[PDB]
Amino acid sequence: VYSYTEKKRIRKDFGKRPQVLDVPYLLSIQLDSFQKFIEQDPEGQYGLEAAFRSVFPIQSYSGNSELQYVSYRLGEPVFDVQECQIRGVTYSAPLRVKLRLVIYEREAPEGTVKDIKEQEVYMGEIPLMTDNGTFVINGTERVIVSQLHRSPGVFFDSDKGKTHSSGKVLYNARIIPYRGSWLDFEFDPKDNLFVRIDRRRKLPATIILRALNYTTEQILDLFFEKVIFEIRDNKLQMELVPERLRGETASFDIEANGKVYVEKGRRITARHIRQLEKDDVKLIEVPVEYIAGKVVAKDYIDESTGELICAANMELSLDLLAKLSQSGHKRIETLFTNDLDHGPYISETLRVDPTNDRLSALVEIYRMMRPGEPPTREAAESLFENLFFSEDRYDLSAVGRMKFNRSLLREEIEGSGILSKDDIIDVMKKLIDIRNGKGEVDDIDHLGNRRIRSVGEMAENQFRVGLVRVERAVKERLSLGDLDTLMPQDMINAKPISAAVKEFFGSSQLSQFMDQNNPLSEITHKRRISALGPGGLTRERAGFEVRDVHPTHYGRVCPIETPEGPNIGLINSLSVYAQTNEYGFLETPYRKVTDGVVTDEIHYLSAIEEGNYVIAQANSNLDEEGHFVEDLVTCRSKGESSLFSRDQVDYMDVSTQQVVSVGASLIPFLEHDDANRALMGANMQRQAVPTLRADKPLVGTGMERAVAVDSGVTAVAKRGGVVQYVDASRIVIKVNEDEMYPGEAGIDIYNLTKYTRSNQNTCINQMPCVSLGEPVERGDVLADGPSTDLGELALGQNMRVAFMPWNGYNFEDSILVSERVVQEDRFTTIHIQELACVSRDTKLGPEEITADIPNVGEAALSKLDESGIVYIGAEVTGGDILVGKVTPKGETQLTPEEKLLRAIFGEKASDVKDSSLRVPNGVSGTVIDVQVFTRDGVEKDKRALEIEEMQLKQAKKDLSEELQILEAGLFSRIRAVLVAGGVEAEKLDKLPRDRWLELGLTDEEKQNQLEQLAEQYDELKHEFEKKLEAKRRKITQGDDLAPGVLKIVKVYLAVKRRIQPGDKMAGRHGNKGVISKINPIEDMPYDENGTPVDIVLNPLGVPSRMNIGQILETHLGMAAKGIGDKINAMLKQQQEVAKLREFIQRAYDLGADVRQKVDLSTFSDEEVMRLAENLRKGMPIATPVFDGAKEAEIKELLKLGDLPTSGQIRLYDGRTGEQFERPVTVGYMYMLKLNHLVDDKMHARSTGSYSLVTQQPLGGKAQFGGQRFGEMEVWALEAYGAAYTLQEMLTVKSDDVNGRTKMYKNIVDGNHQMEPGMPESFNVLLKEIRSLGINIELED
Amino acid sequence: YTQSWKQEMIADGIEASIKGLHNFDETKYKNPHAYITQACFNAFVQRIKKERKEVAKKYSYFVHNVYDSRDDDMVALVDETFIQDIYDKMT
Amino acid sequence: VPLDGGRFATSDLNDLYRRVINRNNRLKRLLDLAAPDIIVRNEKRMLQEAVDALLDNGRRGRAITGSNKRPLKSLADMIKGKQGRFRQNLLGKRVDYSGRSVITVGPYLRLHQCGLPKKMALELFKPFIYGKLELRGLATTIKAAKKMVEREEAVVWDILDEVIREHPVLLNRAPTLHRLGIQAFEPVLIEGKAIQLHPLVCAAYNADFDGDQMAVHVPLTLEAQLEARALMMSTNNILSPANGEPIIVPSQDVVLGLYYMTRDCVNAKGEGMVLTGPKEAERLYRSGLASLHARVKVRITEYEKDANGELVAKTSLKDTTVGRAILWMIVPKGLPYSIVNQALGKKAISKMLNTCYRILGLKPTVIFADQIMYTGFAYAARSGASVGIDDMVIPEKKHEIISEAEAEVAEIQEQFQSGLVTAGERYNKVIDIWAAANDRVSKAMMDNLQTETVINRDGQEEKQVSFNSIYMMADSGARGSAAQIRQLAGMRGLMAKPDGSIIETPITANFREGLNVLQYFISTHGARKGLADTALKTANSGYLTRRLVDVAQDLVVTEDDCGTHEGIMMTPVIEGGDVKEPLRDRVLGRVTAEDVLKPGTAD
Ligand SMILES: [Mg+2]
Repeated sequence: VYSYTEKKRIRKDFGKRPQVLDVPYLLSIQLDSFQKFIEQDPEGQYGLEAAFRSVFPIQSYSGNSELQYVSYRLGEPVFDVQECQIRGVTYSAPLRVKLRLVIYEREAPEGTVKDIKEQEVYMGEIPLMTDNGTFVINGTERVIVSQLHRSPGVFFDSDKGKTHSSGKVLYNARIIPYRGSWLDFEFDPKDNLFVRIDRRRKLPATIILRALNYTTEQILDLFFEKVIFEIRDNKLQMELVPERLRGETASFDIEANGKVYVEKGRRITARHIRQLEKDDVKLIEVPVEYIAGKVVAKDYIDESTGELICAANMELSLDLLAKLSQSGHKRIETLFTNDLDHGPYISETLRVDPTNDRLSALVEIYRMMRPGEPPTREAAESLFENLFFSEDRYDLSAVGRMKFNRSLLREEIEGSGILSKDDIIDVMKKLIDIRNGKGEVDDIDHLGNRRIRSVGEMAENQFRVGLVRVERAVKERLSLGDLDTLMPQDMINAKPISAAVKEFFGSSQLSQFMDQNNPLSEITHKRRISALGPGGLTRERAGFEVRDVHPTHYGRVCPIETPEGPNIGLINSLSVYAQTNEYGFLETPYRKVTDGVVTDEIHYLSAIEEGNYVIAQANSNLDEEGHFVEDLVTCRSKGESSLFSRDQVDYMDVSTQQVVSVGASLIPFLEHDDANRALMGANMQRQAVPTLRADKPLVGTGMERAVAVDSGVTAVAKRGGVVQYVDASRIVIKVNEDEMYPGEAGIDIYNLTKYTRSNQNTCINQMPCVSLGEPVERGDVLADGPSTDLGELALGQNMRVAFMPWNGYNFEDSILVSERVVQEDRFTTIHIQELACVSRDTKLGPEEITADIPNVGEAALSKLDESGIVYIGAEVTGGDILVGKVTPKGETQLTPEEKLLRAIFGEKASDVKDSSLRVPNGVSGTVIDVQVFTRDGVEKDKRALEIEEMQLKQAKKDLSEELQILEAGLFSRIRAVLVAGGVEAEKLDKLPRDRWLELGLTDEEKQNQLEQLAEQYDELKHEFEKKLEAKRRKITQGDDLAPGVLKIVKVYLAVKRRIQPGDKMAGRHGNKGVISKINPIEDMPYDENGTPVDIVLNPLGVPSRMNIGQILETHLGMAAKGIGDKINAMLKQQQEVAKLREFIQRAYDLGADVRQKVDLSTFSDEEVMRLAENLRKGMPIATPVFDGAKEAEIKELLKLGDLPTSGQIRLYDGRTGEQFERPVTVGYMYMLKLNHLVDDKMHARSTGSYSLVTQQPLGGKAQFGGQRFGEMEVWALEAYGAAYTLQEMLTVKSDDVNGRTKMYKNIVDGNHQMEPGMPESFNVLLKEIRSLGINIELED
Repeated sequence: YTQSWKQEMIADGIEASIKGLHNFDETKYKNPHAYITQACFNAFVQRIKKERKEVAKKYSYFVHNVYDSRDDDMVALVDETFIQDIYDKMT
Repeated sequence: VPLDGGRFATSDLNDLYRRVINRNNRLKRLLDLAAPDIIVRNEKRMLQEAVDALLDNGRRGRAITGSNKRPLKSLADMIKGKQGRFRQNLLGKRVDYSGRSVITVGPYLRLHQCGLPKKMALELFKPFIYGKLELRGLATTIKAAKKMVEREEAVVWDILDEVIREHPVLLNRAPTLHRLGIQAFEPVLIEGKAIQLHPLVCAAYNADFDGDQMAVHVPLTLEAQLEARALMMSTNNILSPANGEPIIVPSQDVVLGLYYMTRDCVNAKGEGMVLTGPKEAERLYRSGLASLHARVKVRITEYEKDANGELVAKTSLKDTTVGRAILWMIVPKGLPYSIVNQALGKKAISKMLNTCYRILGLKPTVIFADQIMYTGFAYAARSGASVGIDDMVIPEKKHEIISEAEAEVAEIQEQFQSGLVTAGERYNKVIDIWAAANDRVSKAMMDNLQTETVINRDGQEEKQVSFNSIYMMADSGARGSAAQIRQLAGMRGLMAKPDGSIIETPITANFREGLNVLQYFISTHGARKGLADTALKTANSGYLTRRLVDVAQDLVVTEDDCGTHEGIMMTPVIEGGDVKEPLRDRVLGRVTAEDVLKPGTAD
C-alpha cells in the first residue's frame, strides 16, 4: 500500500534489512532553533524572554525611578515573501513590548510608586524564517550555517612532549565561560604552579589565594595532609597510621612495643604495614635528625617572648627544634610529604610569592592586568571584583555550570552563572592530583565536549549586545528623569538594536547566499556545521588534529563528505538521524537489546553517556526475536570493536545509512568504492546544474523521496480534494469538506512560479504533473521543481554508455559524445542574469530615463520604446543599450572639442550626457521581463501602468472564482427554502438566480428567510469587495525608495547554453571529465541491433581509482533498461492486460527476501496502464546504501531480461562495420553536467586598461585582465637562454608605457622591433624607499 | 568606535581645556570639574563631526566615477555608498 | 581612491600622514601656548608614536588597527611578504597579449603544434591583423580596421591565416615546477573553444584532462620568435633535464595498445605459417585470414650503420608474432630486430626511444615517436580492451586462509585472556599472523589470475600469460599497481590509526564484495589523513624550492677548462649489502680529469 501519488511510478527496491524508524524531517534543526528563539513561554529560559527578564527590571542611579518589563509580542509581516522578493525588502516583523516606568515616593524604596506608568513601545524589526528555513534580507536569500565550538566549562589539557624536551609531561587546566574571561592554571618545568588570566603574563597562584583573604596556613591546610609531633623524653615519637608508610625505606629500625618490624636500611613492604596495622602502631621511634627536611606546618609563636618562634613555611632546623620544643607546646604540626604519592608543589609556590596581604596581591593583579599605573587599592579591588563575579562581564550558561560540576564529578546540575572560591580551589586540587599521577587529561575533538550552536542562540546574543547599548543610554536617560513629563518611550532609542540585528544578518561570516542550484545543494547548505569565525579556529590556524576524524563521529557527522581543498573536516556536514541535545550536544537513535530481544524501543544518546555501553552494528541478523542468529557479534564500546557474546550487548543501530550525510546516501553501490572517490563524488554531485527537461536516474538509492518533499521547490497539497482547474500557471483544487473549515469552503490555489532567477543564474519553474479532475490525498506532490520528477529527485540524464579506448579520444579523461544527445538537446540549460539601471540625483540636477541620448546612432535608438525600455523578445547582444539614462554635464569635464559646438549652437547643446545601461560585453540572449520601480506619488509611466493593470486584473480573478464558487451554496439553500411551497421550474434558471426574491413566494417565514439570506448574500458580497480592494490598494500602490533615488528599472536577460567540446561532466562516482570531441552518429560503435551507444568512457579509470561502483552500476542499469524493451514491445503491439500485470508481478518478484512485498492484483486495471506507461522508458530500481543488491540478483535480473549474463556483448566499429574481439561492456549510467562551463573560462587580452599606482595590466576576468606570469615562470624561462622573451615579456608588454606605445605603433605598422626602456613600478619602489630617509641613488 | 580617532579626540579636548582654563570664575560656578568636562565634551563633538564629514566627502567623490573600462558594472554596493553619502549629508 | 574597477581601496597612507601632520601642528600650537610641560611631553609622545606607526606599524605594543579590526599598511607593508612590490609586481606581473582556457586532446596533431580556438586567436593578434589590412589597402584608417574586425568581415580569417603561418605561441600551466612546464608550439586554428593537445606532452605538464586550465602568451619581436623557435619548441625538449631520460614517454593507452599488439596466443588462426614480408602480415591481419598474436615464421631484413655511417642492410628469417612485424615496418633504419621480438611492455619502448635517439640523432626519433602514438591508439582502438564484473577473479581459498587465521587468533587470544602471555607480544603475534594470511592470499589470487590460459594446441593444452584486461594492464605496466589488484581481490589487510598504530583485526573483505560499516569508516579516516598530508606537502615543497632557486640564482658557465687535474674519485655505492649505482652512472657524462688505468698496471 502506498501514497496514491506513489502508485504513479513504483520503483523496485532490493534490500534485505527492515527499518524500525523513518527518516526524520531534515531541516528540523533551523526550524527548532529559530522557533525556540521567538516563543512566549513560562520562564523563557531562552531567546528574547531570557535577555528581557535578565536585563529588566532596571532603575535609576538609586534615583528611585525604575524601568520594568512585563511582556512582548512580535508584530507582523506587512507583506509576504514573494512581495519582498519583488521589491528587495527584508522579510521581517516588529517587536511590541510591554514596559512600565515606576518612580518612587520621596525617601522610601517601598515608598509608593510615584507613578505606575506603562506603554507599548516600538523596537526593532527581526527578520523571519520561511517554511524552508531560509531568510530574506535584501530580496536575496541568505542562510545561517550553524557553528560548533568548545563548550563552556573546564578542561584538563595535557600538552605532552615538546614542553622543554625534558621528556616530562606538562599539564594545564582551563576554565572558559560562555561570556566573560577565561582562566588558566599550569606548571613550570620545576613543578611550579601558576595562574594566568586572559592569556596574559604568568603569576603565582598564591597571589590568587591571598586575594581570597587566605592565611597561607589555610592554603597549606587546603592542599596537604597533617603530620603531628609531640616532644618526648627524646626521639620525638610522631603519631602514625601505618598506611602513609607504604613506599618508604627504613633508615632506622621501624619498631613499636620494643619489637622491631623493620631492620636498619630496609625498604618497608606493604604487607609489613598490613601486619603493622594489625599491630596498630601509633607512636614510633624517630631519629630527630631524620626530621630535618620536614618543613613546618605553619607559624609558631612563643610565650615568654610571646613572639614567633617560627613563621609559616620556615625551613626546619635542629636548633629550631630546640627553640620550639623548649616552649612545651608538645603538639607540633608539620605537613605530609611525598613524591610519588603527594608531590609537595604548593610549598615552593609559597616560597616564590613576593606578596604578603590580600591588598598587595590585588596590586600585583592590577600591575599584570593594566601596566605601569600607580595603583589605588580601590582600583585593583574593583578590577578583580567585577572581573569574576559580576554579571556585567562574566557568565556560565546552564550548560556551563552543568559541565563544570560534571567534570568535577560533583552531584549538582544547577548552580550559578559565576564562580566561587571553592570552585577555583577544586580546580587546583584536581590538577594537582593529575600532576601526581591520579587523573587523566581530555582531548580536543572528542564530541563529548564540542557543543553546537544555532540561529536562535547567536541571535539572542547579538540581541543582548544591542540591549546593553540601549541600556547604557536609557539608564542615563532615566537619570535625568523629568517626573511625569515622560512616558516610558521618550527615554527609549529603538534604533541601535535593529541596527545590530540587521548587521548580523546582512553581515556576518556565519551568513552567505543560499547555495541555490539544486534541491540537493539547497539542503546541503543547511545541514552543514563548521568551526570557523567568531569562536572557531582560522583557515590557516588549522591544527592537524581537529582536521581529522574521531571515532566518536559515528552516526553524528558524515565521515566522508566535506569540501576538500584548503580546509577539510572544518566544513564537514551532518548525518541523517543526528539530532541536537538541548545543550547543543548530539544524540543518536538506538534500540534496546533486552534479555534476548533487540526490541523496537529507541532512545537518543550523547557522545559520552554512550561510552558505558556496547552496541551492535547493523548488518547482523537476528531470529525475528532479537537473538542474533550468530553468537560472536561485531560490536563496539569505546574506540574499539570486537566479537561479543550473545548477551554482552546493550543496543543496536537503527539502520545502516545512519552513518553518513544525505549528500552521499544516494550514490549507490557505495560499499564498492573507495572513500576518496566517494568524496569527489558527493562534492561534484552537489553542483549538478538543472537542465532543460527532467528524467530520473534509473538506479537510485531508495532515498530520493524524502529529499524532494523535505526540499522546497516542490508543491504539495495541504489536504485532499479534487483537482478542479489546472493551468501551466497555477493550480486550483477544491478541498474536500471533511478536510474543510466552516468559513470559506475555499479552494487551494497554488501559484507556481515561472522562470525566475536562481542565485547563480539558472532558471527555475514549478511545472505541474497532475491531470485535470484527478483527486489527491492530504499531502501529495502537485508541481515539480528544477531537476525533480513526480517527487523523484533527478539531477542528470542517464545514457547508454560503453567502456573502451577509442583513437585516444578518451585518452586521459576525454569523454566522447555523439551528436545525437545535443540533437535531443537533453543537456541544455537556460540562464538568467538580472541587469539593473537606477536613477538617483547627483549634483547639477537629477537624471532621466528618456529615450533621448547624444552621439549615438539612431539605428540603436529605434530598438528602445517610447519610454526608453526595449521590448520583450528583442534578441540582444553586448555593446548595445537597454535603457537610456542621461545626466547633466558639469564643468571640470568640458573639452574644447565640445566647447566649439556649445559656443555655436547655444549652450542648450552640451547640458547632458549618456549613462545608458549597456549589454555586458561577452553576453547575448533574449529579454524575458523588465521590472520598473518608481517612487509612488511620483509619475508612473506607460510600462509601470501596464504592469499595474495586468497584475490587478490577475489578482482579481482568483477571488472572483472564490466568491462565485462559495456563494452558489446560498442559492442552493434559497431554492431549498422555495422548493417546499410551490417550487418553480424555469423562473429559477431562465432568469437570474438573483431574480428569485422578486417573484412573490407565498409570504411566510420562508420569505423572511429569503430576505435574511439575501442580506447575508449582499454582506458577504461587500466584504469580499473589502478584501479585494484592500488587495487592490496594496498592489496598485508604488513602493518606497531608499531616499536619494527616483526610479529604477531591472531587466532579465536569458540565454540557452547548450553543450560544447569543453564542458565538464561526471558520474556520481568521482569519474569526471571534459567532453573532448562529438562525432557523427555513424561513427559511434553500434550493436548488432543497430542501436548505437551514446558515450564511450575509458577503461583505465578503475585500476588507479579503485571505484568499482561505476561498473556495477552500469551492469545493473543495462539490466534495468532491459525491462523497457520488454514492456515497451509487449505494449506497442497491442495487448490485453492479463499478461501485462503478469509480467509486472513477476519482474517485481525478482530477488531474495526484501522489505518490498508489493502486489498488483490490487489494481482496478487501468492505473495498471498508467504505471506501464511510466515504465515504458525503463524500470526504476532502488538499492539502499549498505543493504544493497548482490551480484547474484544482478545476474538474475539480467536473465529476466534477455542479455548475456556477463554484461559484456560484442560490438562493431561504425567506420569499418567489423566486429570487436574481446566483447565490451555497455550499460545505462547516470551522467551529470557539472557547472564549470568553458564559455565562462575562455578569456583573452590584446591590451586594455592598466592599474594606476603601477601601470601593470589589470587582473581578473571581469576586468579584461591579463594572465598571471610568475616567478616560477621567470625561472623556467631563465633555464633557457630565453632572454629577449623574458625582457619584452616583463617590460614591453607590462609597464614600459613609452615603450609599449612605441611597440604598439611599430607592430601595427609592420616593424617588429623593441625599445628596452626601464620599468615603471620599479621607480615606484625607488620613490617608495626614498620615502624613508634611506637615500637611494643610481650611480653613473 | 575607533582607537585611532579617540587619540586625536582626546588631543583636541586636552588643548581645549588648556586654553579655556584661562577664564574660570570662582564666586560663581564653584566647581571646575564640570567646567573642563563639558569643555572637552564640545571639543570632542567638534573633532568627530569634522572627521565624519571628511570621510563623507571621500564617499561623495567616489560615487561620481562609473566609467572605468568596459561593460559589466555593479549595482549592489554603489547604492550603499550612495545611501551613506546621503545619510551623512542629511546632517 | 584607486577606483581602478571592482571594489575600491582606501590607500590609507594619507590617513596616517593626516593624523601625523595633525599632531605636529598641535605640538607647535601647544608650545605656542606655553603649556604645562607634562602635557607637552605627552604630545611629544603622541608625535613619536605617530611617525612610528607611519614608518612600520606593529613594532610597538598596540599596532593601530585600521577598522573592521584590521591593521593598516605602513610604508613597509608595501614592501614585504608575498604582496610587497618585490613578490607582487616587480617579479610576478600580469601581462598583455595572453589568454587562458580549458584543454582537450586532439590526437590528429603531430608533435610540433597545438590546437587553438578561433576567438582567442583573433584577439591575440589584433595589431598584426590591423597592420596586414592596412598594408593590403582593404581598410584605410585604424577606425575602419576596428569596425572590420568587429563584425568579422569574412576576409579577416585568411588574413589571420597568413599571420599564423609560422608564428609561435608559448603555453604554460599554473604551478610551474620545472624547465618544461612552459613550452612553445605552432598553433592550428579551431572553430571551437578549447585547446587540443599532442597527447604525449601532457606528462611534462603533469596534467590530467579533468578541467585543467592552461595559459598562453605570444612573442612579438622576431628575435623572440627565434628564441622560442630554437629553444622552447617541443621538437627541442625531449630529455628530462633532471636525468637524460627521454621525457616523451608514451604514457598509458598507447602502452596498452602496443602491449596487446606484441604478444602471442597459444593457438590462433593460421599460427605458425610462413610469410615473406610484413606487407603480407598487414594483409593477412586485416583480411581476417590471420590472427594477430600468433607465432609465425616470417622473412625480414634489417639495417645498421655500424660501418662508417653506411646502414648496410641484410635479411634473415625469424619466428615471431604478426603484430611484432606489423610494428616492425615502422621502426626506423639503424635498429636490429631483437629490440622488438620481446613482448614490449612500457620500459621497453622507453629504452628503445633512448637508444634510437642516441644512435640516430633527433628527427628520426621524433618521427618515430609520433608514428608510435598513432599506431598504439589505432590498435588499442581495434582491441576492445574493456573491463567488467568478470575481470576480477577471486581466490576460491580466500575464505580458507581467513577462516584458519581467525581460528588460530581466537585460540591465542583465549590463551592470553587465560593469563598465559603478555599483551604487547600477543598484539605482535596478531600482527604477524595477519601479515602471514595477507601475503598468502595475495599469492593465491595473483598466481591464480596470472596464468589461467588452458587451451589445446592441437594437443592437450598449455598455460601461458593470461589475458585479463586487468592483468593485461598490470603486466603491461600501463596503469595501476599490483597492490591495486591486491586490494581489488585480496583483502586490503590492515590500515593505520590516527596515531600510527594499527587496528587489531584487519580488513577481511575485498572490493568485489562490499565493505561493512566499520572497515569502511576506518578507510575513511586513513584517506582523510593522506589528503591533508597532500596539502601540507605541496605547501612545504613550495618554500623549499623557493629557497633552493634563490640560493644559486647566479651560477653560470663562464669558461671551458679551469686548468686543473683534481676532482673526486667516484665509486659505486654499497649499502653494505647490495650495490645501488653501478660505477657506469656516476661516470657517464662527467669529464674526467685524470685518465684511467686497467686493473692491470700501466694499462
Ligand atoms: Mg588536474
